[PDB]
Amino acid sequence: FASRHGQKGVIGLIVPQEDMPWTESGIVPDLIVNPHGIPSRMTVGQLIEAIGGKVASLKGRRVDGTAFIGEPEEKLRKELEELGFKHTGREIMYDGITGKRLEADIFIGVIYYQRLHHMVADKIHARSRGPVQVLTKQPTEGRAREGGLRFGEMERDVLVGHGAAMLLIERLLEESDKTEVWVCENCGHIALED
Amino acid sequence: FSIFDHVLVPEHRVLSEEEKKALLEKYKITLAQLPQIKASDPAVKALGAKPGDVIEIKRKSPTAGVYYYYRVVVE
Amino acid sequence: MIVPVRCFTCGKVIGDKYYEFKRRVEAGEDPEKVLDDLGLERYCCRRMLLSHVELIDDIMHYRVY
Amino acid sequence: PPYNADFDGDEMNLHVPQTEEAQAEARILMEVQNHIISPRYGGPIIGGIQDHISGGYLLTREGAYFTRDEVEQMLMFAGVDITELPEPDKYDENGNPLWSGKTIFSLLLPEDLTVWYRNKLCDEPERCEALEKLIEEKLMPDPEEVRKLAYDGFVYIQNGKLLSGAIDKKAYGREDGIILDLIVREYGVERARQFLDQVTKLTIWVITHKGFTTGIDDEDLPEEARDRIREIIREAEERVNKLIEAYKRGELEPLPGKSLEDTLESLIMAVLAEARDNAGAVAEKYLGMDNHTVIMAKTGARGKILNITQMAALLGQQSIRGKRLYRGFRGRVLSHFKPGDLGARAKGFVVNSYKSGLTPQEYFFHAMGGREGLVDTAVRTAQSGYMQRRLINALQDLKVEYDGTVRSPEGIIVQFKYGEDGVDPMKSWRGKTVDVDRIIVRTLLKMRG
Amino acid sequence: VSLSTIKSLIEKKGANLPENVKSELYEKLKKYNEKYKLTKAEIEAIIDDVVKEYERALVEPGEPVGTVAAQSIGEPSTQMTLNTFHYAGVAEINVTLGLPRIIEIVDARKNPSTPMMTVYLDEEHRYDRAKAEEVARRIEGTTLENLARSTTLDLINFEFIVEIDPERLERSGLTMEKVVKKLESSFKSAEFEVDGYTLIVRPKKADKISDLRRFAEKIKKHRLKGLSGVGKTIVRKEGDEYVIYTEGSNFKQVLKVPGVDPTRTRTNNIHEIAEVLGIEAARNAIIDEIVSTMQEQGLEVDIRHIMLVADMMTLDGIVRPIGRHGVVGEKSSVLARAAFEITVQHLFEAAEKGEVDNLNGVIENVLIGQPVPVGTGMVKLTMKLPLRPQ
Amino acid sequence: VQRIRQDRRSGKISDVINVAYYEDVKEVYVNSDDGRVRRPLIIVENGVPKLTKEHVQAVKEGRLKWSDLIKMGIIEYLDAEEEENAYVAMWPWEVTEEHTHLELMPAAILGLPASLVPYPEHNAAPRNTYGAGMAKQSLGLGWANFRIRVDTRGHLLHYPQIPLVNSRIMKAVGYEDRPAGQNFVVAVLAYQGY
Amino acid sequence: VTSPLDREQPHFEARDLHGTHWGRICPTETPEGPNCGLVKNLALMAQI
Amino acid sequence: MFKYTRFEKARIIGARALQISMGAPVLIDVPPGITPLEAAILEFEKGVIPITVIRP
Amino acid sequence: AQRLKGKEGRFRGNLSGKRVNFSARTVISPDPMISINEVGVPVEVAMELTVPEKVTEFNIERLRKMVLNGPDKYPG
Amino acid sequence: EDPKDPGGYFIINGSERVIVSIEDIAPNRTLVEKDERQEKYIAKVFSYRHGYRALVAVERRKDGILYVDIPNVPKPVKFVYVMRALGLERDKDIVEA
Ligand SMILES: [Mg+2]
Ligand SMILES: [Zn+2]
Repeated sequence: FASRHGQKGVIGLIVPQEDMPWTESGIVPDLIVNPHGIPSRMTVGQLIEAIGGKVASLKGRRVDGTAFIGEPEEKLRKELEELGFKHTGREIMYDGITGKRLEADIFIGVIYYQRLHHMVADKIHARSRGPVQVLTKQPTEGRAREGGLRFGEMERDVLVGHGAAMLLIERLLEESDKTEVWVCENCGHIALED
Repeated sequence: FSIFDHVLVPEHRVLSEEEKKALLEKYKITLAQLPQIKASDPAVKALGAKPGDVIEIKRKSPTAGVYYYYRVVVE
Repeated sequence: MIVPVRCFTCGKVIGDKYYEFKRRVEAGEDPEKVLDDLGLERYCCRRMLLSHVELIDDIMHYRVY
Repeated sequence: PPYNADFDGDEMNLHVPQTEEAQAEARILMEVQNHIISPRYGGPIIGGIQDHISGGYLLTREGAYFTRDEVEQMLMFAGVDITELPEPDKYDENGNPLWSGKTIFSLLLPEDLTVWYRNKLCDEPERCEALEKLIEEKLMPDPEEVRKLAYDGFVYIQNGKLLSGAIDKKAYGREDGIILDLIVREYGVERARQFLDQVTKLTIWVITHKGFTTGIDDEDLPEEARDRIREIIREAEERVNKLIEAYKRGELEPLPGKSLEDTLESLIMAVLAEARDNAGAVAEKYLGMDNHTVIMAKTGARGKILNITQMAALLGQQSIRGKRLYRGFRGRVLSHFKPGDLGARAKGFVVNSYKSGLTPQEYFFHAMGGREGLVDTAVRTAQSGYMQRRLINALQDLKVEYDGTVRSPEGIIVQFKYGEDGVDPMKSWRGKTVDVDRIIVRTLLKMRG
Repeated sequence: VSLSTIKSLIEKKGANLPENVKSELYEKLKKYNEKYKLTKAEIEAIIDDVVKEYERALVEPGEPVGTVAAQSIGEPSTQMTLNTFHYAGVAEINVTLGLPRIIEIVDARKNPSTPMMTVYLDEEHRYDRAKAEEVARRIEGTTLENLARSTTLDLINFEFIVEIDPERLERSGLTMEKVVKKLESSFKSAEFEVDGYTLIVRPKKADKISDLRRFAEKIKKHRLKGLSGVGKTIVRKEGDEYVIYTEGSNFKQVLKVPGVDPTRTRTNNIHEIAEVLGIEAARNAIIDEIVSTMQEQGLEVDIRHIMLVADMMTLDGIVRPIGRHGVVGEKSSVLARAAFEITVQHLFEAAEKGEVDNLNGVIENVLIGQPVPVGTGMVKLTMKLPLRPQ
Repeated sequence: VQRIRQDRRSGKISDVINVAYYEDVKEVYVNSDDGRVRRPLIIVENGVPKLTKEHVQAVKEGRLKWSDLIKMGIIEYLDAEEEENAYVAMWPWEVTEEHTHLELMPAAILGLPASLVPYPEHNAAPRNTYGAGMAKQSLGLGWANFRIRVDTRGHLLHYPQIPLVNSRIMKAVGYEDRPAGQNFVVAVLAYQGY
Repeated sequence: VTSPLDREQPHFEARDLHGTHWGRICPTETPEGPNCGLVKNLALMAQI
Repeated sequence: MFKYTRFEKARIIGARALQISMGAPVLIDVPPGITPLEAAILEFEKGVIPITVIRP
Repeated sequence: AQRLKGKEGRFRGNLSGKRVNFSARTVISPDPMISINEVGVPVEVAMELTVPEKVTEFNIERLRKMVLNGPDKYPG
Repeated sequence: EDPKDPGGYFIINGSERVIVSIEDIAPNRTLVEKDERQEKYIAKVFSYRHGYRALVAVERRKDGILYVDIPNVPKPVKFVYVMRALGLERDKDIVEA
């Protein structure tokens, strides 16, 4: 999921309704975001939109948010104050499990979120044996044709750095392109079996 | 002025034959396995060295106070 | 496509109130008073009626049998 | 932190070894708990991040107290196998027991642990000096005196009891987790794993059930701060204009910088940077530690003071490649300014903040600023990759032999003793061969106790 | 106990400890013994614990230190800013920083992008600012056109018209007749008409139309009073000692300039240090330069990896690059070199020379699918057959 | 150049001709070729914008069109060459004597997807770039022909919603008839560390 | 709008935001990877 | 023994696990349902090891 | 000549690295309730990826039961 | 068809192909650039006629002599040489031009 202000993320956990907190005015959040994502991302526009969404929903009219001529923030805060809510946009909620109110009042509003098309049902991929190519006889490439994942050179250097020689052999040679060849002991040319 | 007084230049010393054999036997090496130092190197010229000898270098490492490094002289 | 049956957050049935709200607000009534009259009080419900767009009418033309 | 991964759409690969030798190598060499200490600098890498540090601060801050039910619930949630609660610390009204956060945290520590240091939250050096004098006088001062002279800013642990301090990034953080490093060096990887698995859950419970949020009013400065910031900006602009006029009259003194214009630009940039720093100083001064964003920034959980001063006071000066914005029309970046203008605003200085909104010209200047960072990362990745490939191919197959020497494949002796010392950097004490002071203090406290 | 007893106990038990460990242990033991009373048993236990820790901290045989060092140098490389400040500011000279500086150091370019030297002053002229600019002027290099405030290559009369400012002579301590005699000594058959703030040059070949501007510019280009290849000279006091910094670099010649302290004089040109001081000094120069860059950018990298890199780079008495023309080019294995770069040419060259690959590296064993000779690949095991289940 | 400007504004010649002069080198440039990128601007004469209130009223009533304003000498297109001689005033109240043009709408300097972000001047530039790029990946009723179209891949969002806080541009460009997201009730707090 | 230059090279000067783009090229909409600064979109008030 | 490096311990455990899988008897009683590898780790931890390591 | 050389050539990208069997890839989601040395694996991946186990005396019962479970129940 | 569909794209073999606009240098215009490696001051023009492009450059080297680069000409020719080759042989004519 992603918002219009650049905040992106994946669903981390799905929570039953009775375990969700609820504000003192009877609102149960649809979605919870982490407070650590706001600073170092510096997207005050998201907070302004959060205030504006609840102001618009309470007032029954949509809110202009044009680039430079939109409704100023102070007007939105004053209007929110006039409707019976705190100007800061914060509210008092009670914890879902314990059932007693949290020590701090919490920020809550309405924000526009979009579902992206990078969905896990189209990204999961597994390969146990599968088919192989022709020239190299290595596993194919691509999810559609039951391909295998790529174990590049960097992974080889990582495995060397750990010092796991037999693990390197197992990941590289044992499970792909095993071969047996006869060779004469004076030329070294590949001996031709009959 | 000599280059041995610079802070970046560690001490150098020409090893004699007995400790040459002792060092060559300690690490199970021959003369070809040691690091090489050119004949025209200013340190070699200052020491008056000769290709064939090995120079003992006393390093000043931050991790260890004294560390000995050996180099063989080539042209 | 069409108006949802229940509010996504709390679950109050608001499916039948969209057309009345649209007609009343189009007539000239203040939308806030109309929403208050319909019974919707928490803003989670009001959002669903306010931000809804009717798209079933302009996709009904293309039929597939 | 090891994988450098974030849960914003990242994907990871999983490999299943098939042979018994491969399984044994994976189990013995590459277990996660074996790589807590980084081999790059000899410090911890697998440590707490974000909510762990913030919840630690919330739990062990001064004035934090917890009831019976909260204590039992959080102890069970963490997984600690306690059986009887300790004696209550303070009795509140209505005769209900209360436990300080320090006791709950100390329940998670080993029995024999003693360490003291200064964390990032220190702001009054006098208190730390007094505490250090008390500790240094005799190495085991009476606990009651230390509780009397407690101060968030001097973490002090005595035989597993947290006597004074607040959990910070220096406790079990990603970079300088002193407590985690000490545990993993003195007890073992299993003990460090258990300690981490307990503290993470406990801090998560604290931050979840105490409440932690940030909002639009986290940057609401009072009127006095805004007036001061406006005064600073106006003074800086006046100084820049005076410098420009002096340059125009030709009275400007050429700096050791070769070109007079370059001297002018350097002076202007120095003035603007100082102005932004002063504005940041006053903005930080007027925001206390009750603000959640300030808590997150100070403890090192997330962000830094620059983000606060840019969201609260002003963005500052935008530049590309270390120079003010100059590309555009002849003698002007945008057509909305007169040609030949060198003023602060006309070349990129943004006097607004993210909270107060940016005028369109400031918006364009900021976009021009950010494009440079984007392309910088895009090119830096490839350059670093090529360099790493060359280095890896150069130094791939050097190894430590059984006699301590490092030898090339043909047999040349690269080093007669690895690292000049023979000590693995991973096992070193933050780059030191051995921490003598810590060993002396530990032994002295152990036997004399 | 007595300090001599402490020394005897340190020497008797800590036999295998490094020198720095012994010295630091002695100092800390003295301090903690004077601060707090210590018994003999306590000191013995402390030394035993130190010995145990040192033994436990030793490297494990078979560790692949080279790959670890390469990754430790390369992983932070994705973090420094390829675009540095590019602004010297005041009392500084701009120098390439971040990734480009590290790349230049590693590739061992014959000449760096911003050659900057460091000239520590001798006992005299160090505490005296005036003597500091005396030394600077002894090494500061300025050209004829640098002195002048304005210059007009007059083609109407086919002579030189130049307006010299007093500022350059004020800073450099020079005089008009000094420049005059320098021009007389440097060039002949030129007028060199001496004036207050003007010089007129009108050689015979400049009388015609086709041979004036080039010769006039060439004469105007000449540098005087300066050591070759040295630009501006910033002087700043660090601690209680003034130091000099120069644009450009000539390390061979500066060391003979009076007033310079040759002991602490350093430069950022590693090849220059190698030619003047030797390969062993170039090793320390490389280590110090990389450490300075890493510390400046705020990334912490252990010294041992840089030690390994520097030791490998100076294995043959020459500071070779790590690229295809350097350390990699010296690998005996043909397949290892072929895998890196320029495969076909290396293969054909090996075929011509009839070289032999002994397969003693990681890459070849990986290609053939045999155990690599690092880590678990070097362990050899035996066992007694008549196993008793018990 | 004054003569050519007067002829262009009167309507004697086409509006694709652009003239710019360079005083330093004494050169006059006339451009009538293909592929120049231009923007419209309101012509300011003697410190008075040529677009008056009754013109706006006529445009609103439908009696007047954009092409009529172009042909009336009220609005002229400027390319990168002619803009070298201009001194544009950003806002209507900032028009002074030396100004020669007035900006029409500063919020239109942004591209089509970048206009989706409400209050875009309150965000850091990289976050705005990420949001603009991600606005092209969200699901929604993109086109009404999805039932009978034949594309390799396609997504449909069951209950799209108009954003509560929206810029006035996307109502004009038609985005609000094909929305691509929903309005969530968002709370900002840490929950179980998930 | 796309540029014909090769993406592999840095092209530090080409990828930057010129001052003449005001009103002709969107300052924000641009790809993330190697195409950053070489692929651009017309502003709303543009007229070829 | 004197001291077992990480690589030597890994090698010994791998060899013992392979031998146990191929049919060698286990010299220590083990819980039911354990994999051969974890049986090897239990055997090593008990201290009964039949494989010695050769040093240069 | 071009077959051997290059990133996609024979020498590098074909022997140095290659596609591998017994591997999977999917997105990552946080979970603080497991130990730091554990990974949550989808049940679907477990049914596909396999580990060959030799039947010995101490694991005959478990392996027999899991064979009885077949390839459609999880512990199979 | 969707009435909101804007058009402006082609259909080729049942797939919708769109032509992205290329950003090229302005044709038949002189642009002067700096070449400090060879200390040559170069002006370039991309002349267009019937789809054919012609990179014609006149440059001044350190010697102060003007040379002209022409397509299919292996090496630069002296400026007044090619100027004479276009008629206009009298030196006063070049001086005036
Ligand atoms: Mg990510
Ligand atoms: Zn509701």
